[PDB]
Amino acid sequence: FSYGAVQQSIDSRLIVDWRFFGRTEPKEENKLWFSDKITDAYNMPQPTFDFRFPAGRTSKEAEDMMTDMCVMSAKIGGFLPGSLPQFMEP
Amino acid sequence: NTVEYQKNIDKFVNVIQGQLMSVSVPVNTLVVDTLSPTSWQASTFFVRNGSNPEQDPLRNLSGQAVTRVVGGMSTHWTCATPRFDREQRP
Amino acid sequence: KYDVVIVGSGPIGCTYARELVGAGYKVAMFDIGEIDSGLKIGAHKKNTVEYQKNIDKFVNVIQGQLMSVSVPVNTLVVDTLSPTSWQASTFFVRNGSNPEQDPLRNLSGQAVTRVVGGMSTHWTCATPRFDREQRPLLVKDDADADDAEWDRLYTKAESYFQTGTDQFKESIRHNLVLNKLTEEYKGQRDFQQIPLAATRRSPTFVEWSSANTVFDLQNRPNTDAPEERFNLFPAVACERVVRNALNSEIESLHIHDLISGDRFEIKADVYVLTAGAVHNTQLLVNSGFGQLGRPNPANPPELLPSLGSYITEQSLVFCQTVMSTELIDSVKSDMTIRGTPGELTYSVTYTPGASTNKHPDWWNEKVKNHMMQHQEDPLPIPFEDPEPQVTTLFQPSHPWHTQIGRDAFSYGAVQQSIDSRLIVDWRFFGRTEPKEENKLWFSDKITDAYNMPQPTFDFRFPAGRTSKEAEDMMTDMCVMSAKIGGFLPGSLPQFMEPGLVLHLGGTHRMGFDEKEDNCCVNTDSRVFGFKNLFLGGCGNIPTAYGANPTLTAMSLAIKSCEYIKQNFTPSPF
Amino acid sequence: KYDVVIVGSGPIGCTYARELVGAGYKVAMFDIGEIDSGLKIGAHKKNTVEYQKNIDKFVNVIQGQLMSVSVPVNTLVVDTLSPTSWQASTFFVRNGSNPEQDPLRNLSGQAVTRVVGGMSTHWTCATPRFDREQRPLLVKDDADADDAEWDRLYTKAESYFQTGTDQFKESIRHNLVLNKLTEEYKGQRDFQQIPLAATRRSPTFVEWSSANTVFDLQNRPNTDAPEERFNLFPAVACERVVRNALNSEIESLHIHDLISGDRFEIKADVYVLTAGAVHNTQLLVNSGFGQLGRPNPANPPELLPSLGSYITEQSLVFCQTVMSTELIDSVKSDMTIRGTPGELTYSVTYTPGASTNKHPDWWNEKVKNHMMQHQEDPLPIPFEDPEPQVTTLFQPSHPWHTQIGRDAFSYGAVQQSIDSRLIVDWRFFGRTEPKEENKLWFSDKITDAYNMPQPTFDFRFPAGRTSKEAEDMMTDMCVMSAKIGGFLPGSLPQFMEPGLVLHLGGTHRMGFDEKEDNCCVNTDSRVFGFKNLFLGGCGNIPTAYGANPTLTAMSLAIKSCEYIKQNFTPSPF
Ligand SMILES: *Cc1cc2c(cc1C)Nc1c([nH]c(=O)[nH]c1=O)N2C[C@H](O)[C@H](O)[C@H](O)COP(=O)(O)OP(=O)(O)OC[C@H]1O[C@@H](n2cnc3c(N)ncnc32)[C@H](O)[C@@H]1O
Ligand SMILES: *Cc1cc2c(cc1C)Nc1c([nH]c(=O)[nH]c1=O)N2C[C@H](O)[C@H](O)[C@H](O)COP(=O)(O)OP(=O)(O)OC[C@H]1O[C@@H](n2cnc3c(N)ncnc32)[C@H](O)[C@@H]1O
Ligand SMILES: *Cc1cc2c(cc1C)Nc1c([nH]c(=O)[nH]c1=O)N2C[C@H](O)[C@H](O)[C@H](O)COP(=O)(O)OP(=O)(O)OC[C@H]1O[C@@H](n2cnc3c(N)ncnc32)[C@H](O)[C@@H]1O
Ligand SMILES: OC[C@H]1O[C@H](O)[C@H](F)[C@@H](O)[C@@H]1O
Ligand SMILES: OC[C@H]1O[C@H](O)[C@H](F)[C@@H](O)[C@@H]1O
Repeated sequence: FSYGAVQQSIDSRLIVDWRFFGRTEPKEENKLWFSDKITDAYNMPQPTFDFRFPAGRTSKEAEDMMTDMCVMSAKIGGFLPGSLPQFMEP
Repeated sequence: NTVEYQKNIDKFVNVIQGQLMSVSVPVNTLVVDTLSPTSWQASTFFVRNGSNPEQDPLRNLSGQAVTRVVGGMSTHWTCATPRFDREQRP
Repeated sequence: KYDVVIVGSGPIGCTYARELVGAGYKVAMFDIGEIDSGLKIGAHKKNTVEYQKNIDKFVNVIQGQLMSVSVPVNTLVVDTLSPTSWQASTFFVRNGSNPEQDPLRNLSGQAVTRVVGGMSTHWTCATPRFDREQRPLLVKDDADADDAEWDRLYTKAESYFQTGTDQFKESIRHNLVLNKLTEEYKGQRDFQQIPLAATRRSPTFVEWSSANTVFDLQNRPNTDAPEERFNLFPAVACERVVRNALNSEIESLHIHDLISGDRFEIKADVYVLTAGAVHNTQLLVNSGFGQLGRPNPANPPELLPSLGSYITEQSLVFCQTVMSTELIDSVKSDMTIRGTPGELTYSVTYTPGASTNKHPDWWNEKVKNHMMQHQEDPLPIPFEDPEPQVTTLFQPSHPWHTQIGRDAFSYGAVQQSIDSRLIVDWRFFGRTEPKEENKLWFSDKITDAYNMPQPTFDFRFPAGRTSKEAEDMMTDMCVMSAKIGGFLPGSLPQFMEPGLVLHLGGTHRMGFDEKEDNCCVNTDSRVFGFKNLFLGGCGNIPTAYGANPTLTAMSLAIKSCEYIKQNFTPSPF
Repeated sequence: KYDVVIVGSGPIGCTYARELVGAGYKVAMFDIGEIDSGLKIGAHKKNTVEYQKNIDKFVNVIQGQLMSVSVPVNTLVVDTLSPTSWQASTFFVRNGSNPEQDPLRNLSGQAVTRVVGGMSTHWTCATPRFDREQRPLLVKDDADADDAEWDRLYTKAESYFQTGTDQFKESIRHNLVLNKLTEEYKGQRDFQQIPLAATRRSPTFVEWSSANTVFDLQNRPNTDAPEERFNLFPAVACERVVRNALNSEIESLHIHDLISGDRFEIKADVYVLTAGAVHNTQLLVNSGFGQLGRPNPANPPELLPSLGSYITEQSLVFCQTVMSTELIDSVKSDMTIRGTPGELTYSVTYTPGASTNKHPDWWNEKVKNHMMQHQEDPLPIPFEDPEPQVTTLFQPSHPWHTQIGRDAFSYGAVQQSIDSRLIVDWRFFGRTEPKEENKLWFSDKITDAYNMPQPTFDFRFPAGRTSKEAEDMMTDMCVMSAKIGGFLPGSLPQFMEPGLVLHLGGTHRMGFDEKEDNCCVNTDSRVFGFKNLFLGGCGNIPTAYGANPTLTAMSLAIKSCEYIKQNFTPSPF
């Protein structure tokens, strides 16, 4: 599951991917709900999210996780241009 | 699991992308101001292209997607199956 | 106390200075920007040896002094911030954006330049005349007298700018393109060099004209001009002209000295506003002309109800092409080649004067020398060959201006993989019908960087002829460019962002009668009702035009100066 | 005939002018570029009111005067040309590219600036001292005497540049970042303002220093300096110094006047080359020092065999962050808020002097006023609050320089969707071991735009410490930046193109003994063997350094001038 154009200029044998996954506190306010008006392609109530990563531990850990990936990946090699350290779309 | 995909693994991302249908796409507000004067041109950012007017673009899981095929998302998944430790587990 | 005060040191303000300082008036000029071009004040920034050796870097100077007029509130979604980062709940008013602006009815590319010399320190120097179809009338009911008057004025403007049509005549690429287009449209269209405000100094250096050419902006008296009186005051923002209670005369100009921070009033006999099509309108609105704030028809303006309405901006289409194989081969049609490049025996020859040759001897000599001296190079065009500067001017059957060549104002990353000698730019400029509904107005709440009412556009290209022509113009550029070569990937045919062209007109438009012609100044560029207030620049131009407007604006300024000299007496020295 | 001739009008050349014109020498200075900064000759281009109101446009001025040193032949494949377009069969030498250059062993970002004032007309003004670890010795075997000598020199250099550490002390954002980093590294690292060659004139205007600050470049004698003798000659390319047959003395400087085209010889008692780290080396090689052409060890140079070897350039890493929610909320920690924004009842208050307040009253007043006056704005930081200017200087345990704030030299499209007040830039600069194999050399075939031998690099970051530190530096920037906020998408942590940093050293390096220390100039910056030839600039610096080098180079120039004044007598006036 590559996230951008696959590069061809650096030998694939040298390339190592890094994915770090955080945990998220369950919060009442974070919701999946369904429209009473708008429908999806199968004529069913349209899904709608109301979501943010919780403040507090979830957010603190997510940024510490980012740092940890920078620190650990550096032991193997430097970043590949075009695949620099980033949060992925929610 | 085809011989062809395991000889051309960099092409498998296309199978994944081809069966991830976005759950909730907010109304688009990108400005295109280089249309030809003769082309039909919007006065507002109206509800277009199957977008969901209920969705707040700033409180979304924009990357959430669903797969409608026999086997579900297990026809494309990475196959990683760790146990949860106590801390993560109900 | 001055005889005349001029707001703005661009080429139109310098027209007024040239004429009035020369006529013995005591003149002051203010500019909100600063001296920026070297010791030649207000000169073209491209006239350095370094820029003419590195012309692809000049786009940076242009971009560095185009400050966007009206930027709508941004609504781009960034959803990959870290959870710890401060995150917006709304698309609030950020980064100096203008909340009044509808992003869909903008001239997003419109920009202004605040430097001594104005936009003439970076402009392309193209100075065509308008034909009758594009030009406001200066004489009613007498087409020959109107023609003779505009000829007189344009001739004088051409002298001030040092306009010529021959500076590129020794370019191979220029004449290659020119001749092919002449042959292809034989007896349907005429091609010539773009008329250019410039003087060639050497085969590799062109002294491009500017405001400095028109008037050198040195204070006077000085040794070269001992009986003249001129003072330039840079870093001075001019904010308002004060009207008498009769609205018959301006009594002072209120200024903000940007270096001390202090505000002052300046008295003169005559006031001239040459701050540009946007900033003249801003100053006037700030002075109680027109209407401040979002247009509201239920509240008719007291003065100049047409100010800021009927605005015009040109449609612009662009592409670049890579020269055809056939055209390249034709460059070397007169050569005989023996042997193989790089060997002792290699020989490229031609017979000078030979009646079968397609090209003149000077061309043939250049090509021969290039091929013998650079036997590793695969093209016949010399490395220092100047660019094309080609036009077919606006005509009823092709009602757009055209510039075909190499322009320093590149619109994207400059490519390096295709040889620059093969590349030809195409820019076609449409005319736009003046319509009341198309407006430049100024916020009564939001202010700009100089604490003045924030400019806001309400603009669309008119339906009907304007829109039909703009799309026909696009097609015409595709059809014509194909005669020279195919499109360069990365520069495919496209409309440019509205206003990028910077040919805005009609913001303080000219005509014979304020009411009947929906206008702000008369044909002496005098503001209706006011004895001593004159406006100069493209804002005056009331017509739909496709050609570049500056020469026309200067011609009107010349005529306005004739009026001034005939009606106001200079102080004794 | 002059007493002293200086090649280059950058800040190091102006150091020589300042010292020697002041000491009563008859001085000429040549610059290949032209006067470009307004009436203050050689001044900082960012000192206009317009640029300080539109700082995001200044990157264009920088880019417009960085001309790439060595561009390898391009091999990008364009396969979507029209069949009719002329099409290459090979990747031939196009567009001024350098066929000598290995694209994989380049400093592709290295660039040069040819304007009066040199790169000081655009620079950031950061002027840190080097600590012992980064600094060449000026006194052997006596660390205290070495420290005292560098202190003396740096103190004088700081006065010439008007270096200070307090210009940003009234910025909220500055102190927010500064204080958080101090707290987070409590007793492991020290933070302070970046020392900056600048003087604040108002809360919204900073007069940034430049070559003009060091010496105003006005010709002399003049009314302010009636007994001084100085002439500046712009648009003059200096091409060679002529050696006597003994290689003990320079006899003339050969120049090319770019405006007439003519060549001349200039005689002086003393010759100083301050053309920059690249162009000093070019001129010297063109003059028979070092070795012309691709290095060939089998042909040992006659003179200065170390010239062009041991070159150093810094690794540079960069990112931007978006301020944390926690830091933003902390700005308004002392406020009590009642009511809701936008209503008649809304009230933001603090108690001045209250001992429980976290911030001084001036901060609290600013925040109170912003929140009450802009109740639609969601942030507590005032709109005109200046940027951070934060550093933790190089130390053995973190051997890189750091600049944390807002830099006018943006590296990509400037984003508009995140509020600029939230954005903080991070630049970490590594030191590079000097290695014989790392070279700047000059082609014996290919020439540049001024008809001089074409510069070519052969460079890689050394294996071992340099490379280990550069990657540790990257990590350190990730770790430290995270304390302030997460990364800005579009500006994620990255190494910058080699040489973009423009901190090139060691090209004509300094030391005590030509042979033992593999060097070109001694500690008076005198070229070994030559009584009257001196070199100034970062090319002198022989050490591995991470901090910005200009202050150090100026300090060496000061010392060189002491030598000159002690050994050459000025002509009588
Ligand atoms: C797409 C993706 C998913 C996973 C990974 C990688 C990629 C790119 N990797 C991965 C996963 N999980 C792991 O534990 N480890 C890995 O390495 N991914 C997620 C995993 O793929 C899912 O968690 C898993 O399949 C969930 O299984 P499930 O609960 O059985 O759900 P599925 O979505 O797979 O299948 C549901 C199914 O029902 C259908 N459908 C949906 N609506 C209806 C209605 N209304 N009527 C009838 N049928 C319905 C779908 O069509 C679908 O087939
Ligand atoms: C930027 C641009 C412009 C032109 C071309 C190319 C580029 C990239 N090429 C071109 C042009 N026009 C042509 O006819 N042919 C060409 O090939 N371009 C437009 C041309 O450059 C303008 O039409 C022309 O300068 C207009 O002259 P002007 O009416 O004198 O106006 P300027 O904007 O040049 O100067 C006005 C001036 O006043 C100042 N200022 C603004 N506000 C104030 C206030 N409030 N107080 C005091 N001073 C004020 C500005 O700073 C400026 O210098
Ligand atoms: C461009 C850049 C540079 C610096 C920073 C930022 C940017 C984007 N920031 C910075 C710098 N250094 C610091 O210590 N701190 C900062 O925050 N930058 C580098 C600094 O700008 C340079 O180190 C400095 O000017 C070097 O001074 P110099 O040794 O005087 O050299 P210059 O290149 O400035 O001027 C040399 C000069 O000579 C001319 N020239 C070149 N060749 C010739 C020949 N053949 N004949 C005659 N004249 C010649 C140039 O035109 C130039 O003006
Ligand atoms: O960007 C559009 C521009 O293109 C050409 O350079 C024209 F000469 C000019 O008048 C115009 O402003
Ligand atoms: O682009 C790298 C630059 O970044 C900072 O602005 C530094 F001050 C400067 O010395 C350097 O040249």
